[PDB]
Amino acid sequence: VCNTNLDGRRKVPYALTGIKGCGRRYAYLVCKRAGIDVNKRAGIEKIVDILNNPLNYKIPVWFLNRQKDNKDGKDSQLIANAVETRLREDIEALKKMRAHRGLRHYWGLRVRGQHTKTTGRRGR
Amino acid sequence: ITITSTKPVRIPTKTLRITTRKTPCGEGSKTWDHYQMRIYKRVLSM
Amino acid sequence: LFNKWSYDVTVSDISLKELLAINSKLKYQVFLPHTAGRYQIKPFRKIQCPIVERLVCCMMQHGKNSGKKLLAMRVVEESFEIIHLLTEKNPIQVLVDAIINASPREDSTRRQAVDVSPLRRINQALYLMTMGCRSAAFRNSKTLAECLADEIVNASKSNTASFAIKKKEDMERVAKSNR
Amino acid sequence: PVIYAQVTEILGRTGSRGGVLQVRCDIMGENRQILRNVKGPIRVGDILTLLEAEREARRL
Amino acid sequence: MHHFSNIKDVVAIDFIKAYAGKLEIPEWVDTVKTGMCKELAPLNPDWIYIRAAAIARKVYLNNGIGVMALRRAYGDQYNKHYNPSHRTLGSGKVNRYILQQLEKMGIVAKIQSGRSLTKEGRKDMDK
Amino acid sequence: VKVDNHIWIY
Amino acid sequence: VQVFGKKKTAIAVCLCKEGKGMIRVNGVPLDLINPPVLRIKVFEPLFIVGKENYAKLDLKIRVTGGGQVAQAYAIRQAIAKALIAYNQKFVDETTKNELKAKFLEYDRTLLVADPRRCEAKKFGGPGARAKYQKSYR
RNA sequence: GCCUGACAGAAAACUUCUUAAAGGGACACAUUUCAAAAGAAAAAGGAAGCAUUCAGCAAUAACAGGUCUGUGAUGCCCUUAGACAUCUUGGGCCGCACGCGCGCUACAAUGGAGUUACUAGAGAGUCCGAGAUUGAAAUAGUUAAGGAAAACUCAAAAGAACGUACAUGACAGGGAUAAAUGAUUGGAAUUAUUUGUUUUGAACGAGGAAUUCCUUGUAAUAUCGAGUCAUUAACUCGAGAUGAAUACGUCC
Repeated sequence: VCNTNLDGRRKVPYALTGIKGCGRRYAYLVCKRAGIDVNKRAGIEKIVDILNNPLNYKIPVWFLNRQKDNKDGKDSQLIANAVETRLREDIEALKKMRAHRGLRHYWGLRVRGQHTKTTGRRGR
Repeated sequence: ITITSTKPVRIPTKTLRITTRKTPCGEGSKTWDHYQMRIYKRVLSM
Repeated sequence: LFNKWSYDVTVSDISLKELLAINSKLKYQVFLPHTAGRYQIKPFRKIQCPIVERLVCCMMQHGKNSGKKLLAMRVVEESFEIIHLLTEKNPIQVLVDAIINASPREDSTRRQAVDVSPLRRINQALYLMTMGCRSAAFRNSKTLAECLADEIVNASKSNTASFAIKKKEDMERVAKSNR
Repeated sequence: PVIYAQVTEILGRTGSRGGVLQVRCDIMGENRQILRNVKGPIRVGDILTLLEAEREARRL
Repeated sequence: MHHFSNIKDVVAIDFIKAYAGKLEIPEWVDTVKTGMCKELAPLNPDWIYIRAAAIARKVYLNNGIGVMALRRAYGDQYNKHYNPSHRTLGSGKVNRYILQQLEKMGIVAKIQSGRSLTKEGRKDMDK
Repeated sequence: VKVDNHIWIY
Repeated sequence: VQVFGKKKTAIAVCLCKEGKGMIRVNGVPLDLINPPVLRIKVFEPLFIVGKENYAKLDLKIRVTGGGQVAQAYAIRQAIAKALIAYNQKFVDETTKNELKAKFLEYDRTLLVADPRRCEAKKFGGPGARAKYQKSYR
């Protein structure tokens, strides 16, 4: 299911959480739209497309991972193993322009500007 | 006729509570003097 | 106790008969283990508390459950039905004999072996069988009700599998060398 | 094989801090006075249980 | 003993369940949680009909009530961070949808001081 | 015996 | 005859009058109390002296403070006090005396309020007695 | 007037509960025992018997304790027009190789998550506190009577009840870290003020030596109001909600 392996013991809404793009609230929606009973155990082709093509499957744009995408396109298209690659190109984009948020990511510091004097005590 | 003073329908009193640190600086133990003063209200109707 | 169990029970040894409030007066047969009395304002006022009332309040420890009587009594109220199922006798009777058998008889002081006052025999008896149920229901599928139920019936007659009995003979054996 | 005892009087508290009572029990079986060291709340009226009445815990 | 004069002589939860086709389903019945403190949507698909009966009962007991007096009633605690939990108003659109839908059914009304029951609305639940 | 919402003992 | 039961803050104001043995608290029957674990507790006066005494009595009790358990302890107070007052104003005092003896023999709090009340938080600590931790080093 | 005694709109009196003035009410008197006495202890009554409980003021004398960074209180020294006076723009006190203190949240089934009825006390309100109407997924944006307030606003959650749900599983306990996008307050939000939606799903399996607070509505548990405030509490000052155990003892 979407190039991922899931546990077949838990319920379907709570077994789809293993997908790197589908979590807790998103999983419960796709189980309602697909017309599959929530209380049924996980242990199929109708799910792997609504995850990747949700705009035409009665989904709202505020229920999307990637809103206002760059490089054209306005859909999420993040409920896949695309989560890591999409995240990386954002991080490297800031470094190219040498923006301050990118600079801290390069040093591996606290990006969102917090008190790092005391907390964050990973000895290095 | 309504009368209010710092010292008839007896409206409940509204105590004015203000608490401050005793010290003028930060040194010393933390001691607070609980300052207060009530307001009494009476209503006369004829 | 809940319009289900009677109070026609006795005490085996007289050492706790005068110190346990079971059916001596009319104030001890109470409809609920919820009494809001002042049992800790004068010495030996806790003896006037009902026995099950004292047992209920000992299930209210470990911080996150402090000051929750309703949650505590529900555990006890649904446990005395289990004790009756596993013993076909009075659950109050099972508790009474469990206290006597699990009560320590000699401790040590910093060591010198010393005996235990009858009230401390009762106080330590309750503190022992609740600890076993509290620890054995932690990170477990089994509920606290059966966890409390099995400990009392096990510690009732002679079983050494209960936490209360192990500790009762743990101190006596240590005091057996501390004579 | 446990012999009970009845407290008659309290002789005070000992054991460094106050946690140990020296009481003067008697055994109702044969009226034999015994002095024992007791831990916990005790009054004169209450009784006691001892697994050994052979040791006279006078504590020198 | 036990005598019946109004709906205060039955338990609230069982009456609400017993009180659950005018209430048409909106477009946000599935992609909406009943508040802002909550992190999961309602489980049962009939959650509106349980909520619709409950909102009617609140108007019954409290004559002069408003939407914002229902948002606080159906609220929860904010326990999403390390900060101690504090109360927070429930979602408004889900709550006011039933009231507007109840307005067309003739059960509730729009008085100068909020919402109140009607003649047929009081009679319908009593039966 | 009793069946509440907390336990099912039978 | 009007009586009252008291607790920490919860107040149970009653109204004792002739009736058909019907008890309603804030418009709901006493059998439908919110914390059902305390359903028996509020009914203790009814079985203490029997339901024939309350057979012809009506009670209208209003609760206007406290918590779920403070109110429950006030309900039992106003119930027992109402029977005492009714048996005093109209029935002979000998009959009331035997009823009060049984009530006070079981639970004194049934007929008198608990004097205990919450204390006041003081500076330098989170509660009435507890204080803030001390850091010597 | 409506409905199967409840509810809605105008009215006429009463003060037990509500409020607040005055007085009353316990002084350990009354008994028993113990100490010629000051006094000590039990039980009953009493709303209340440890000085009834908790608090404010709180002497003689002293520190070479903190504040001249609170003042138009000030001595003496120093700078005094290229200034250490004053004002404007931007940066910082938020910077991390680490150590220490006060705290918040968790390590769950006495639990989390989903629905329902609930129950307070004490504060605050002049453009300020903001009811009611609506569009919405929430944060919030448009129009808005009442209130200088026992009048109007200002409202509970811990807990409980409802289900063939979750079942010992770092799981649905835990919510750090971040990636997206939407507004609020502000002349200005970048080194995110605050915050919504989706995703990311880490340490933490009850904690070593040491050490802090606590004896009755006390500890503890969770919450609410206010201080600060254009916006921001994990802090402080207070209030109610539930209500443990252990002692009526000794100088270790």
